[PDB]
Amino acid sequence: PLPPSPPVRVSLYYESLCGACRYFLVRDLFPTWLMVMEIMNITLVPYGNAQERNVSGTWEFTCQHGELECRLNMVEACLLDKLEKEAAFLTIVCMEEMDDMEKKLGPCLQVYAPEVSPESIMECATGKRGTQLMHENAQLTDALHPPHEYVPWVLVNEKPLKDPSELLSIVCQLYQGTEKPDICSSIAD
Amino acid sequence: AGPRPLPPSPPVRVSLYYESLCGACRYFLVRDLFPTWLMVMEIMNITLVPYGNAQERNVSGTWEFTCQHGELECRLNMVEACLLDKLEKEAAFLTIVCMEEMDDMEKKLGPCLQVYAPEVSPESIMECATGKRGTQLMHENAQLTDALHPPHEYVPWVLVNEKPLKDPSELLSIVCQLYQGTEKPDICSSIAD
Ligand SMILES: *[C@@H]1O[C@H](CO)[C@@H](O[C@@H]2O[C@H](CO)[C@@H](O[C@@H]3O[C@H](CO)[C@@H](O)[C@H](O)[C@@H]3O)[C@H](O)[C@H]2NC(C)=O)[C@H](O)[C@H]1NC(C)=O
Ligand SMILES: *[C@@H]1O[C@H](CO)[C@@H](O[C@@H]2O[C@H](CO)[C@@H](O[C@@H]3O[C@H](CO)[C@@H](O)[C@H](O)[C@@H]3O)[C@H](O)[C@H]2NC(C)=O)[C@H](O)[C@H]1NC(C)=O
Ligand SMILES: *[C@@H]1O[C@H](CO)[C@@H](O)[C@H](O)[C@H]1NC(C)=O
Ligand SMILES: *[C@@H]1O[C@H](CO)[C@@H](O)[C@H](O)[C@H]1NC(C)=O
Repeated sequence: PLPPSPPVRVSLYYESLCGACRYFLVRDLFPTWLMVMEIMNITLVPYGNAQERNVSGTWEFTCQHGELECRLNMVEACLLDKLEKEAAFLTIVCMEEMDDMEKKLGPCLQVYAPEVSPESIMECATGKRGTQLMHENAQLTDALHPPHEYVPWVLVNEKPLKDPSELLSIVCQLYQGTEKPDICSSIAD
Repeated sequence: AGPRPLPPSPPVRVSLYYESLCGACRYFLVRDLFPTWLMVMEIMNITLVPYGNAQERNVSGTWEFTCQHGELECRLNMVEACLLDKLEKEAAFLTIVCMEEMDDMEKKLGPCLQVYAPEVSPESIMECATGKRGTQLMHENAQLTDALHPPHEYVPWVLVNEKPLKDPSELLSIVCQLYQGTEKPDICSSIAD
């Protein structure tokens, strides 16, 4: 009868090797979450500008930045499937800020989810589960209305965000609770 | 100050005087200072000083320290002082932030180092923290904290261009305001008045 105010929903449609995607993830989405996580519900969709083709009964993917991007996309899809939400977010952010992403999977996992082996993540990423997860991200990305014009494509309560630097301000404004995080009142107009 | 004939605007200087096990210190470090840096690092110069409310005593030729949260806090303070001495600035900042958000900090030193400074072994850091270098580094942090004018009334004690910051939630807004450059990070114009 009197539920708490709902969090602001943010969706990121991205690809692992897109420069603007990595900047927004690490220097916009992640720090905003660190500041106002209590009023934020983030969804990550690694697929971006990839393309998918049914080749002999199974889905195959082509990525704008090559096979490494397609493989890293599937690694992160498997992280989102096998880890708790916060652990997967932190591990993916950890990787995306690194020069050699594939080779930091183990170290980032050891920090945020040491109970999950990197080998089990790679088995998913190179196996049928990773292909199934990537196909689901393909369908989600294709269902965008309007379709995405570029990556990163950011939705805030299902509406496309045109200026990513406004993320923190818009999340604070859209939150319906009267008691906001202290940062929201500092940046308020 | 260089270049000297048309130099770029200087960054905003931020100092954090803290102790490793203080709850308000860890929140401010991980959920205020770190994300502000992630947003506007280009206009920020951050200094970390691990010591906080610790106390210092010369007992028979060597400095010994007592921490409000016990021996574990004193040991973690010296680990982070040694990190600041042995790693590059950004790597030390990232490693310390990585540790301070964890439940078992001592056991995350190795893992956090493997992410941000794999060339530095945790064994070499622990040798420093438990050796003469860690004691000398901690004594230097004691002197810096004691030199605060005005003296700190609590931790975390945050200085923005050498002035105490009383509302930590205003950090991002104040850093953006104090920066003298005409071209600011895009976030600064979004939160601008
Ligand atoms: C943050 O966003 C996600 C996705 O919007 C939320 O997860 C979703 O939570 C709802 C529950 O209201 C799930 O809907 C369905 O609920 C019925 C029970 O009424 C249940 O029988 C169904 O099996 C299903 O769970 C929805 O599936 C679920 N979506 C996903 C991908 O898990 C989440 O609740 C939000 N978190 C917060 C704190 O708001
Ligand atoms: C961020 O803040 C620190 C501390 O204010 C700055 O480091 C300091 O940089 C100056 C030189 O730029 C050093 O002082 C001078 O060094 C020269 C040698 O280059 C010497 O001839 C002078 O007599 C004087 O000693 C100073 O050692 C150094 N202080 C510390 C604690 O490292 C740093 O430059 C700032 N980073 C920026 C603005 O990007
Ligand atoms: C992909 O190939 C096989 C049919 O041989 C099957 O899994 C599925 O129906 C096909 N999907 C599409 C869109 O053709
Ligand atoms: C600490 O104690 C020693 C005694 O061996 C004394 O000589 C020295 O002056 C003290 N060090 C200081 C005050 O820095």
